[PDB]
Amino acid sequence: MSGYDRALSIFSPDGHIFQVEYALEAVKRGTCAVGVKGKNCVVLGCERRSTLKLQDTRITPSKVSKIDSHVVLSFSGLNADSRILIEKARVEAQSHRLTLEDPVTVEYLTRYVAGVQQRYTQSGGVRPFGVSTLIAGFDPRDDEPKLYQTEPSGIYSSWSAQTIGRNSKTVREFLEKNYDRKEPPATVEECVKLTVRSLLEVVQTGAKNIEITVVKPDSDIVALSSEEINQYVTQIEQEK
Amino acid sequence: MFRNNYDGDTVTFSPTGRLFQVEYALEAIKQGSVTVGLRSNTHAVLVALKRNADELSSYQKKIIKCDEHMGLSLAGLAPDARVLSNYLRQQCNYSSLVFNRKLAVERAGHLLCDKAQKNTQSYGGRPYGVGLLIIGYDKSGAHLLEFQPSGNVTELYGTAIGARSQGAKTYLERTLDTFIKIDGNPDELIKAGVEAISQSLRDESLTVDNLSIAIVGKDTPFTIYDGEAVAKYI
Amino acid sequence: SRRYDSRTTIFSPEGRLYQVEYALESISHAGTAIGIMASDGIVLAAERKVTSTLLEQDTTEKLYKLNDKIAVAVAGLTADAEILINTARIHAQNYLKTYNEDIPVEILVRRLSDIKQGYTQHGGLRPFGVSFIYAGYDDRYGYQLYTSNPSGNYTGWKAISVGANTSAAQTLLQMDYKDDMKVDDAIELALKTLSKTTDSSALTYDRLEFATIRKGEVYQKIFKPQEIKDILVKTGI
Amino acid sequence: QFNPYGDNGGTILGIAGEDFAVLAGDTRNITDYSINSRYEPKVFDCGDNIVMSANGFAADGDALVKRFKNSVKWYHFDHNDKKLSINSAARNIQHLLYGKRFFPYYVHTIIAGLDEDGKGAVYSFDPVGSYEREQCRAGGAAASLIMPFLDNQVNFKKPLKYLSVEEVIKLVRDSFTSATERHIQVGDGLEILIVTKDGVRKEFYELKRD
Amino acid sequence: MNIVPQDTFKSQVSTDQDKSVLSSAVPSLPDTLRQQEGGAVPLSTQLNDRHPLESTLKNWETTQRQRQMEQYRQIFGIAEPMKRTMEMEIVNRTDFNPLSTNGSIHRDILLNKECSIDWEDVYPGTMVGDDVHSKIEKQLGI
Amino acid sequence: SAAGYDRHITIFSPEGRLYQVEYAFKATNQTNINSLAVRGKDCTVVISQKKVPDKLLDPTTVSYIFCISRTIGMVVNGPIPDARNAALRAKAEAAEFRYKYGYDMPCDVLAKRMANLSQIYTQRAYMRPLGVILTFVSVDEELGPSIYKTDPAGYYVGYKATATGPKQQEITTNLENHFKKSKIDHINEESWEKVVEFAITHMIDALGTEFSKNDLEVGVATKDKFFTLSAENIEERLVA
Amino acid sequence: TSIGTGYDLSNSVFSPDGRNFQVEYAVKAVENGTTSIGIKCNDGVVFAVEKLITSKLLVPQKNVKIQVVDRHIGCVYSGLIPDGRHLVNRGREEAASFKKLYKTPIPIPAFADRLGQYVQAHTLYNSVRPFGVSTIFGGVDKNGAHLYMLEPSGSYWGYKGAATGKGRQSAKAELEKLVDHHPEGLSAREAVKQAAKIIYLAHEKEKDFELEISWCSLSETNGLHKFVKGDLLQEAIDFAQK
Amino acid sequence: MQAIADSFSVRLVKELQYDNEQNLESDFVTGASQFQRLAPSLTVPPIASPQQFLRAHTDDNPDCKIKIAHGTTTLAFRFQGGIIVAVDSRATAGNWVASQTVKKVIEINPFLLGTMAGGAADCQFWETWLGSQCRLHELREKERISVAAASKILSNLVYQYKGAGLSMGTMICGYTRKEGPTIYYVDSDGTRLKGDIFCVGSGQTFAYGVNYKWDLSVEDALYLGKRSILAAASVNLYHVTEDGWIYHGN
Amino acid sequence: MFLTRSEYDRGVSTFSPEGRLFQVEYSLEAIKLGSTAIGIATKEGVVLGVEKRATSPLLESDSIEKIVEIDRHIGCAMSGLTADARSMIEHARTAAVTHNLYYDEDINVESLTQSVCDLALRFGEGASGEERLMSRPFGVALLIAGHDADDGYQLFHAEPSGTFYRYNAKAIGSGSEGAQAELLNEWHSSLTLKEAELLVLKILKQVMEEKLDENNAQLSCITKQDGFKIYDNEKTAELIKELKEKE
Repeated sequence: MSGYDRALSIFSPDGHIFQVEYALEAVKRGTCAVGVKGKNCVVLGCERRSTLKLQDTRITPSKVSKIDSHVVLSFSGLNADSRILIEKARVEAQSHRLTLEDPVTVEYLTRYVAGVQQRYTQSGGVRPFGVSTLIAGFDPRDDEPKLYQTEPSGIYSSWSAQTIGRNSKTVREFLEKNYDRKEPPATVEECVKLTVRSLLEVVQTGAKNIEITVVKPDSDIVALSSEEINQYVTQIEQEK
Repeated sequence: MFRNNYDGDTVTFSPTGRLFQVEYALEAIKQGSVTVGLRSNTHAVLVALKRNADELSSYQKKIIKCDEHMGLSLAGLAPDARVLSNYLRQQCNYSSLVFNRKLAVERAGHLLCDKAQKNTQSYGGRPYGVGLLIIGYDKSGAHLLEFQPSGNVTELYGTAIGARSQGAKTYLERTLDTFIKIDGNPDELIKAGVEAISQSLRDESLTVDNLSIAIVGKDTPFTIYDGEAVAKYI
Repeated sequence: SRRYDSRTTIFSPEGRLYQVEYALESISHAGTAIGIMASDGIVLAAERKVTSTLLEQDTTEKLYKLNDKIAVAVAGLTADAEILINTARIHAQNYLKTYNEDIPVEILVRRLSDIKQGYTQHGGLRPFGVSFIYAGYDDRYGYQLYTSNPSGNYTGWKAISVGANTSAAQTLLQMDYKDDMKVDDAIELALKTLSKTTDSSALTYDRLEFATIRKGEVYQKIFKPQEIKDILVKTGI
Repeated sequence: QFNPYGDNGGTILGIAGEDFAVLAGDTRNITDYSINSRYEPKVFDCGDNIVMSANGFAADGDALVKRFKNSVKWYHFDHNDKKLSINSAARNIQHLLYGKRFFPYYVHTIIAGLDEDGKGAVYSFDPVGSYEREQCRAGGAAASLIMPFLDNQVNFKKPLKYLSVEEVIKLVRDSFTSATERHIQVGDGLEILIVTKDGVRKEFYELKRD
Repeated sequence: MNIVPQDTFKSQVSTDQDKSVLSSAVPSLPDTLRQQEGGAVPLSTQLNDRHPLESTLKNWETTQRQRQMEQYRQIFGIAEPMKRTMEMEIVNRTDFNPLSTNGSIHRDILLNKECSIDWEDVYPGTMVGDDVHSKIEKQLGI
Repeated sequence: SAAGYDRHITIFSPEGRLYQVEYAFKATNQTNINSLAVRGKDCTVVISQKKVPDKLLDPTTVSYIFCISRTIGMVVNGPIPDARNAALRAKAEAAEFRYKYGYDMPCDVLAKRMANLSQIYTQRAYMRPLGVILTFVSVDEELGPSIYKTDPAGYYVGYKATATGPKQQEITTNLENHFKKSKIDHINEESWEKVVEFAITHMIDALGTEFSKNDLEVGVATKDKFFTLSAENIEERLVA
Repeated sequence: TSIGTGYDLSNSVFSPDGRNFQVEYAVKAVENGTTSIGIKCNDGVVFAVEKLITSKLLVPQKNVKIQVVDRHIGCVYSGLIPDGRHLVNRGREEAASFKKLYKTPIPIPAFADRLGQYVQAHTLYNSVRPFGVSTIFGGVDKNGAHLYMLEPSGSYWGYKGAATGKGRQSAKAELEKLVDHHPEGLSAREAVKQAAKIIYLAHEKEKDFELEISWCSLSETNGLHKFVKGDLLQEAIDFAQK
Repeated sequence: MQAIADSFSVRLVKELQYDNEQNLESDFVTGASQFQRLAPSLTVPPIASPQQFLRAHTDDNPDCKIKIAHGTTTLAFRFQGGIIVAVDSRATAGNWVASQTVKKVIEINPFLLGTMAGGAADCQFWETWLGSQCRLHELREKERISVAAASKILSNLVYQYKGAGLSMGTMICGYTRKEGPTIYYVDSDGTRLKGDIFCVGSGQTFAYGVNYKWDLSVEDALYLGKRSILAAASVNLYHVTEDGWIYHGN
Repeated sequence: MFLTRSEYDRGVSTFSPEGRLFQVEYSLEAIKLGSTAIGIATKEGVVLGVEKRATSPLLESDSIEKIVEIDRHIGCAMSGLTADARSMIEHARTAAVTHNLYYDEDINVESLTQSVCDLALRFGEGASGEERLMSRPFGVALLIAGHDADDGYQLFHAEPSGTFYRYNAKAIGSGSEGAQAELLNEWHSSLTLKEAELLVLKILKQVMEEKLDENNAQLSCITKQDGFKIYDNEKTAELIKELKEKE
């Protein structure tokens, strides 16, 4: 603050841009999202706010969106900005496929999303997207899992396991204690169980507020139903 | 205290009638090192003291060639000096390409003044903050000009700009009759310039690393001496 | 807060957007609107903010037809709502022209919500101070009820209310709504909720707007004041 | 429709020696059957020991040479007065020619100089930028006469590698004299530019003026 | 002092001439998907077989305005065209209505078209990129 | 005091007023000069007070009366730079009307056009209103003698007779008294010299001071031309 | 009040009294400039300027404080040097354009109006600032001799005698006395002598200055602007001293 | 606002046409930005029918005709060891002497080869440009570009100028880890055709007698390509493997 | 004589009373917020070395890219904001590739550095007179190591102010002060490539809070023959073990 936080183009005397930090603060208020990659899959987990009694649930949008048959995306922050970002990412994926005959790689799409977010910080007449994204998938004709995190400032990074959103510090500490990079979960079931147990550290109600999506090579994307998540939760509770 | 309320930009006058941003841009010149220029009826010379970030770094280039018959030295903001030098090169190139002419030094001074005045009356930009010394030789002989970024140009026999340039300027003014008649002897004029710029040294000595010379003349194209080429002048 | 609410493109130190919050707050000053989805139709009801008897009632301030399958209830500024309604009608006709098929409800809702979100990201634009209740039918999901707010977020509902008395109306709907409800029961429930939540002494016909989307095909019916009086007499209000 | 092209037919010849290069051209400038001038040079020193000629429509060739020389000036400004090599000049000229792909210069271009190892080098260009390095090339109206003379005189017959500058100059002069005797558009004068490690030297000889 | 518009033909072409639809994978090439022109429209086809009156009609009003400005410069001085252009720039710059295409009242007053109608007024007139955000990006140049 | 952003731009105050417009109105009285306009049977007369106290000024270059077209004359109350700006704009407008519609521009139409421009100034944030009051006089081919007035607010209206300046109230009261006595809206005279003399006498009576030939400017509009009198003409008119 | 608080931080803003304080501050900037005077004689104009003595390093013939807009128009200014140079360049452009268009030298009133419109246009928007110069210009045309003075607000007037700068009050008093004592008129050479005298009186605290005098007269310079040569300048200086 | 004044303040520059930035750049007035464009700028005549103008002025005495590439037979085929490219090397004769061997195969990069047909200048210029684009792509993505992407880039480029006058037919051959060996054919009509065996030029029918199997050794494949070229008729041979192209010569 | 707030350090186009532009100073502070990078130039090549600073162990260590290749003969190390560096690296690669396309030769290291600095100038007027492109100056500094035939091996330091220097040895980032102080004493003109690598590793170990190993540090070199190459983890680990044994 102190008069240095009223514009995107103002450096702080200690070399900070406070509006970026405030966009991160906006991101911190969204529901928690987790991404964990195993030996042969990537699992994205999301926290869902408890559905109201009169709220319809058949057409409610999911927290995990399919950018392309091999790349998926989850977010934390402002829900309305995420739709714009997802639409732009899907358009870019189709455009790249048309221009080069080849589907995008995960890193390329992450860089494009980060570029859009960076562009929306380069004018005093525009507002940055208050969204942090997790992009997961597999490169075409490849079997190495890819997981990336993108921030409102336009910075992106590559992680073995990452959390964003509300109460993400506790989930990150749990993952750091219970994840080993040299020995990742060798099966889909282990990765899903680890993701669910990480989400259970901050989800109050339990199974009904957890969404799990699994991505495998060769364009294999599966959204787990409530019954499977409930079974995982019950098994975790019994083993506890 | 009251100045603090009327120095926001270049489109604001103070209640006493002062334009403070232009004054600050002019003050920015003294943050640069000293450069000296002089001339006679046949040659014009620039002498520059260069500075380095530390012992592991190189020295800054203070003399820039604009055309085979004209060059300049700078003191002040580096980006402004870069912009103005490129602009002068473009104008000389245009003159040569379109008219097969050598651009006059006075024309270059007028163009620089016109370009610099615009930034001092409109919102959005800032005034330039570099002073320039332009030497050249054309159909009117040898010319030395001093450019101030407020949009001012003066024609002089000799001058100095930058930090502690007052001593060099006083020495040049005192010995005007000496170097005003050094015709056909470039070495004597260069030596006079070196002595003048030495008059502005403070706990420093000229070396082959921090001294730069430039000369233009009747049959001498604009030539820059650095390193060992100035060793005989030390 | 006063140093971070003059413009729509600046985040607060806590990450809040005050202009969007003020636009959301402005919705509470509008007349109540209610949408109820039954097993065989959708009912839209609304209360006018009429203060004089010199107002024409026969000739629509809360209910509009986007197309033969989709209608909306409005809570907020009327002129911004009319701008968005014309835009939605044009979009629906464009979809019909391009694909030779009726536009799905969710696509239209998402388009309008994207427009309203975009109006919160440019410094020269203020947010639309309106909330919409969309009632529609399509061959993909059947009957659908949606709500959109100034922030650009939209939600799906079975029974929903917007406007001045949203909390009490939602409480009553939660206490009274059933999944297997019929259109007539939905009409009675909406009327009773409006009567209970009204700040006026009585819920007369001239302070009401009513609409129903049902089947014989799918038919839209915007009730006339005489039909509103007849249903009010039938219910017992 | 207005026709923007013309023809000022002349003859040029470039030859690469062991450690030298030569570029020669006739100085006759003509229109149809009239003589515009009897000494109008077409071979120019472009700086950095590079000689250039663009034979054909004279205005297009003059424009191309002017653009190349201005580009060389900016190259010296932007790269600490670095010397422009002959291959880089050939690439620049290819780009300049192809920039007019849909409105081409009506010229044939030859450049000559010394390569990085000091050997003589000659580059020939098509009107839209296709270029190649060659030992010898003649262009213009009398090329089909000049080339057989050189082929009979030299083997590419003392080999070209062991010829001196004076012998090459004599061969060029003899070939141009023969072409002047046989071709109406060739005559008046011949100008030769020689590029060696010491620089560029000019020589001029008279030809038949009828 | 032109009456019929002149210098309407293009002198240079390139694959990146339209900066607003450049591909992100290959920045030197255009993005055909976001062009939304049918996908089979090379730029070269726009250089030939045009109706001869199209360029005259498209640039007519600008040509008349430029002639008026030149007359003002000749008769009144530099200040009059400077002020007219400044007023027009100020009016056009602060108008941003992504949901409308009609011109402003103040622009019509400045253009002396308060009570004038032409066919451009009568006839003022996708899958990808026809939303508010595209207009925001074009307006802000980001 | 405007007390807000209205200190600079034309936006509504909490009372519903535009302070910049009112301040331009206040600026209209800077010169401390009064002007009068009256209508004859077939002529219109405008008289403007001239104050040149400085002895170094050239009086012949001091004028607030402008010739807009062949038949239209204008008198301006306010500072001379804005007056000259408005004069050039009005000349251009009249010429453009003649070019576009094939007949000479009427005085009232020109007044309405200038009023619309002033409305633009009142509504646009980055445009300031001109601090002048304009009075156009002519003999229209359809309406006869015509006086119309426009102000910085964008308001324009026609008058039987008008007065503008710091002492306009007394002149207006005297005009109202004379018109009530005569029970007509115009001056019953056949020559414009008599109308000029009557207007001079009215100005002298209203201001309570005597005027010489150098203290006034007179403009006369007939059905043929609008023309400004010189010093000799005014001196001749004074002798009566 | 000379300081309008709350209404002086942006150009093109009206104060509650209807004043524009940025233009007034530009006037204040003008009032601190060097003293310059202009006198209108029977058939011409004379301009006089006081100069501070600078270093000997300046080239004597390349430092002229009186600008020639056109062969028949002379001009001096007080205030900001770059603003004066910009205005003189604009005036030269306007004169050249008029002469090209209508085959005659531009009349002084038309030139004055074009300059005044250009200056006034800079008091209309907040993205620019008013010029910080007051300009005294003049010349000879087919209608006779004309002398004008132009202010930062864009207001200009024709003058019998004009003065600007720090010593404007004393110069104006001397000009008023000269006008009073010569109801019939004044000649060009007498105008030169009086201009020298007025500059000397206005200067009088660092008694070291030079004097520049230019004139345009139908009888003397055939209606052309010329600087005063050595003999006449020396005579004027001697008359001013004695 | 002062920029507007400069725009309205004054002829000579207008006649020189140097008030336009493109003209200043093309003549190197303000610098060398003309030599800094990733997408080249191509001049067209400012008339209603540029295509007719070019076609009329190209199909008509001196040596200033547009050079045409050799119509000689070229063969490309793919096998388990990579790609074999064979070109009948018989240079034409003119009023010039060659300093060295003339290459009818463009080396786009140490991993990509192209074949010339139609306009020599078009092929050379656009394949050098394609090499620049591929280098930039590989720098950005930190991985070697696939043959499909490069062929598609060239195809889109030539399609943007379709009908303007370009004449070229090329074979892009490359060996990547993901795709294996790959051959595409791209011409100025915009066609982009993936294939196993390509024979282009005069005598293509005779050279299409390729005895072809996906189990040929490197020596057998080279011999088969040489024999096919000889049947079509020296021969220039190229063997493209995952590590790049190797020039044999025969 | 009263204390009042001054606001000359907020606008990038506003001068201080003494002629400073404090937004550039604050951009330099933002650079100092970054991690350490060190370059040492010898006659056998130029060595670059960076510290990999990871906030969490879950971050992929093989993902942080503070050293990039601009061209086969030009490499770069960055310190500061990553997105600004990404834009600058894209511009530098485009410049090198385009110069090769138009001149059929490698671009000089100093020419590429000048092009990057001209890009960095874009928060004001451009070097050729272009209009403003950026709202704020960059918040990242670059170390450009190259080899050309004209000037041998070169190391340049490029700043957001648009000015570059030539250095025999340079350090940027959080630990730049102590690292530069050590460089001033430990550099000489007769250093070998191996000695330069060992010195870079030693200085990185000195100014690193964490224990130096292959995971949190990265090395790279440029030589005339091999070009620009970033060392793998095994070679850096061997060099670190050798340095430990020597010390």
